[PDB]
Amino acid sequence: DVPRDLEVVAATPTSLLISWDSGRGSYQYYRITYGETGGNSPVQEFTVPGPVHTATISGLKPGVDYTITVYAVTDHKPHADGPHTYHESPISINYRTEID
Amino acid sequence: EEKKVCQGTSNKLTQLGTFEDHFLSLQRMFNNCEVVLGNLEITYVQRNYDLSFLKTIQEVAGYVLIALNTVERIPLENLQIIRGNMYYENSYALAVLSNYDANKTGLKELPMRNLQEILHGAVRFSNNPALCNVESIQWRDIVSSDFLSNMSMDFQNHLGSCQKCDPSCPNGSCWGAGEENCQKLTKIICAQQCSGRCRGKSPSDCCHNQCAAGCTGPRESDCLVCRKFRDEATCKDTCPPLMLYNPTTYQMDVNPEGKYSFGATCVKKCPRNYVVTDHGSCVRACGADSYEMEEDGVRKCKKCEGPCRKVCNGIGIGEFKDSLSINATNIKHFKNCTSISGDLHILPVAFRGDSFTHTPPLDPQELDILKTVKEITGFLLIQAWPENRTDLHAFENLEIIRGRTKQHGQFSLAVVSLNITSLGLRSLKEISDGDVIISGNKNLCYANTINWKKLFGTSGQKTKIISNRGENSCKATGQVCHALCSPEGCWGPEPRDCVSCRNVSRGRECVDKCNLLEGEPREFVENSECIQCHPECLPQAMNITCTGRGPDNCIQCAHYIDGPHCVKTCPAGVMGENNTLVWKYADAGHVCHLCHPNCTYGCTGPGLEGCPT
Ligand SMILES: *[C@@H]1O[C@H](CO[C@@H]2O[C@@H](C)[C@@H](O)[C@@H](O)[C@@H]2O)[C@@H](O[C@@H]2O[C@H](CO)[C@@H](O[C@@H]3O[C@H](CO[C@H]4O[C@H](CO)[C@@H](O)[C@H](O)[C@@H]4O)[C@@H](O)[C@H](O[C@H]4O[C@H](CO)[C@@H](O)[C@H](O)[C@@H]4O)[C@@H]3O)[C@H](O)[C@H]2NC(C)=O)[C@H](O)[C@H]1NC(C)=O
Ligand SMILES: *[C@@H]1O[C@H](CO[C@@H]2O[C@@H](C)[C@@H](O)[C@@H](O)[C@@H]2O)[C@@H](O[C@@H]2O[C@H](CO)[C@@H](O[C@@H]3O[C@H](CO[C@H]4O[C@H](CO)[C@@H](O)[C@H](O)[C@@H]4O)[C@@H](O)[C@H](O[C@H]4O[C@H](CO)[C@@H](O)[C@H](O)[C@@H]4O)[C@@H]3O)[C@H](O)[C@H]2NC(C)=O)[C@H](O)[C@H]1NC(C)=O
Ligand SMILES: *[C@@H]1O[C@H](CO)[C@@H](O[C@@H]2O[C@H](CO)[C@@H](O[C@@H]3O[C@H](CO)[C@@H](O)[C@H](O)[C@@H]3O)[C@H](O)[C@H]2NC(C)=O)[C@H](O)[C@H]1NC(C)=O
Ligand SMILES: *[C@@H]1O[C@H](CO)[C@@H](O[C@@H]2O[C@H](CO)[C@@H](O)[C@H](O)[C@H]2NC(C)=O)[C@H](O)[C@H]1NC(C)=O
Ligand SMILES: *[C@@H]1O[C@H](CO)[C@@H](O)[C@H](O)[C@H]1NC(C)=O
Ligand SMILES: *[C@@H]1O[C@H](CO)[C@@H](O)[C@H](O)[C@H]1NC(C)=O
Repeated sequence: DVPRDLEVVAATPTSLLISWDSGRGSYQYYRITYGETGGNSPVQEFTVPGPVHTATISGLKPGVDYTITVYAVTDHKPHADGPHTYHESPISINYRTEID
Repeated sequence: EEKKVCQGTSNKLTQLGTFEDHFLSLQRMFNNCEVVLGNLEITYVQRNYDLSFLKTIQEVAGYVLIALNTVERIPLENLQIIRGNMYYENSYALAVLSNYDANKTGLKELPMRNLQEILHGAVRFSNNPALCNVESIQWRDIVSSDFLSNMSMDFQNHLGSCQKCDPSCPNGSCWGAGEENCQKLTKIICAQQCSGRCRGKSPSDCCHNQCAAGCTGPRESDCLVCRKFRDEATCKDTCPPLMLYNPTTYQMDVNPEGKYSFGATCVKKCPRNYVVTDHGSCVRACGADSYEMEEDGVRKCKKCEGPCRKVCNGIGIGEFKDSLSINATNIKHFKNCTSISGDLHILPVAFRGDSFTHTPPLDPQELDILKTVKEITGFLLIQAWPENRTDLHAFENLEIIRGRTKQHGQFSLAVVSLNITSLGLRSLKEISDGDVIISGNKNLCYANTINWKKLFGTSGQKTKIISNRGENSCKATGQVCHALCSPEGCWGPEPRDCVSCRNVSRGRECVDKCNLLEGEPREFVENSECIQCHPECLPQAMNITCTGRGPDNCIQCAHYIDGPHCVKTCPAGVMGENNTLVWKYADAGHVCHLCHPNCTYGCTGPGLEGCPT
């Protein structure tokens, strides 16, 4: 049910502290993807637990334009043999890393 | 030793109920399990939940996924091997991800002090801020070299409240605090001489090829874990064959000591509720390209004839409720469907598209999806067809129309106002109920030749075939039935388009003769059908090549003779009676003869002579 306010809250030439609001919604987890807006090489990804709304993206290249996407993910069933509920609600921002 | 088994799970990152339900079902599945046939997935386990039941696990056939857990400890203390018969995210046999909370606490200890082997796949470690000791681990001893390139290892904390490894650990590699948690090495520390594993650096200290993880001695009965199969107290490359070669009859007989493979175990009988496969394995359920059949009281997997039977809904019933036609959106759902439960409508609105329902035009290439349809329960109504297609091509495999439901409550087959030249319905064998309307097909030429009373199930079923191409102009422009067709009519001009042939047939085609004496692939005749001879039958001049199917029905062999069979090569390495291999050699007359009994690996000629030595 739509996450919002994806934002870089703190940064160094090679790291970003990203933050978002889950809102009136509950997700099992978040899929974070990042890559140079360019970008030739594919996006890097990691998963953040549903209850956490903050993330550290490390090992970035300074002076590069990055696209950061957060997919809030619904992935449940009421039982092992139950109907699967699977949905992804994405939010994204563009951020340029600072010179060293 | 025989171990306690369990299925494992395939929920990946899916949550089942609340955190409690999810735990309860995790516990129900893995409680007292020693060998996991599937995957070990430990997800969403909250702080303070007890995972002590995991200590019993010692083998995982598929992959191990440990994600989104909040527990400080996952006591997989006795897990020896992950076979990686299945991967997580296309490459990982082990994936430990995001096991933390808002405070940056979570999984601290994963004391896998007995994990010595990962047969297939790589290892991914991502975003576990609380994890200790695992960064010291030398995965080169654990993982197969082919996968070291595919590893994904990310480790980080603060100091993360971690205890250092014991001084006794090699290169400081450990799984946790204490000397019992040191990494035991059995690959990287081996002598150059060693084939696989070892219980020390010395040449004496070397494991049998059939061992996995490690060993206690150098025999295939002294392995910690079996690299492939465990037959009672020994590791074997395969199970005793189900069939054996009888040198006397040259026939494959049922092996009295034959064993089915259940996981990485050799069994005389499959366990209750398990199905026998085409390769000797015990399986919970048959594959996608196969159906199950309780032949001789034993449930078995048989590769299904063509595409596997998929009964799915018609226009207006299931997903297709409120849909006026097979269209750009819905056509996807008809994928490998063989039977239609209800009606099929192909109307102009499909090809033109519809604004009101947000349906774009149908791409005529998409109609090829319907080639799997062999049965229509209801009726078939075609009011539109791509003008450039001369045939009802998509319906070439349609065998039966049932007419349970009918168009305007009358027709089971309605083919109206199309550019078609022929009804390409070569498989149409029965119209169980309903009437047949074929009108306004300006170029349609063959409908009138068919004996519809043959196809019709009941009398009372009638045809309304009018306003098509002039029956005289059809004749006039040669648009008639092939001379090989029986008077029973045709679906088009081709000899494959006949209802029945006047003589013989090869496949779907009516032919003037079978390749008995002259043809490219030589043939025999069965029920007025040209059946090929086995490729091992040597073609004959002025005489028949074969008397039936198989290499036991050749007049003369093309390559080698093994008693009654024609073979491309002599039997070599096939298992015979009393656990002794059958090896044959070929003589000057191309005849297969048994090798000297001392030729345990095979021979080139008779006696010890054609045997090195
Ligand atoms: C996790 O697994 C533990 C191991 O259990 C085995 O594995 C699971 C997956 C099942 O297949 C189970 O059947 C296996 O035994 C499990 O512990 C076990 O719990 C069961 C009951 O759930 C115990 O059996 C039953 O209790 C008694 C047994 O008597 C003695 O048990 C132990 C000694 O071993 C001591 O506590 C005492 O000396 C007891 O005197 C039987 O009376 C009972 O029989 C039947 O009772 C009535 C009869 O009408 C009916 O309800 C059923 O027909 C019962 O079958 C059971 O046999 C079993 O002893 C115990 N295992 C061991 C080795 O102790 C544990 O409970 C699991 N965890 C959870 C949360 O369930
Ligand atoms: C199964 O059935 C096939 C079809 O059966 C024929 O057609 C039906 C309607 C009946 O009339 C039936 O009695 C027929 O046999 C059958 O194929 C047929 O086999 C014969 C004999 O091999 C073929 O005849 C020979 O070929 C030509 C024929 O000239 C034309 O015939 C028709 C005309 O519409 C067309 O096929 C072509 O335009 C041909 O050009 C002759 O040149 C030939 O010469 C003989 O001449 C004299 C005899 O007077 C002698 O010197 C020799 O006997 C010569 O052989 C033959 O008459 C016939 O063409 C062929 N039809 C087709 C369409 O294939 C097939 O043999 C049967 N198979 C089995 C397994 O039984
Ligand atoms: C083309 O095929 C699609 C099916 O993939 C048809 O779409 C379906 O159309 C019906 C209406 O024609 C939709 O049903 C409506 O649903 C609401 C509730 O969601 C209900 O209150 C209405 O009374 C009505 O039943 C249906 O949702 C819709 N969507 C899908 C994806 O199935 C489409 O109509 C077809 N068009 C033609 C011209 O054949
Ligand atoms: C539909 O088609 C076939 C059965 O006719 C199945 O999938 C095929 O086989 C394997 C999967 O085991 C893959 O190569 C492809 O998915 C399919 N190949 C081809 C050539 O079609 C399966 O039952 C169905 N697959 C899909 C995607 O609908
Ligand atoms: C329609 O009719 C005939 C059928 O023989 C043929 O010209 C072609 O298949 C079609 N032509 C066009 C222009 O669609
Ligand atoms: C028939 O359909 C279209 C007509 O536009 C086109 O692709 C081609 O002319 C034909 N052949 C095939 C294979 O579709």
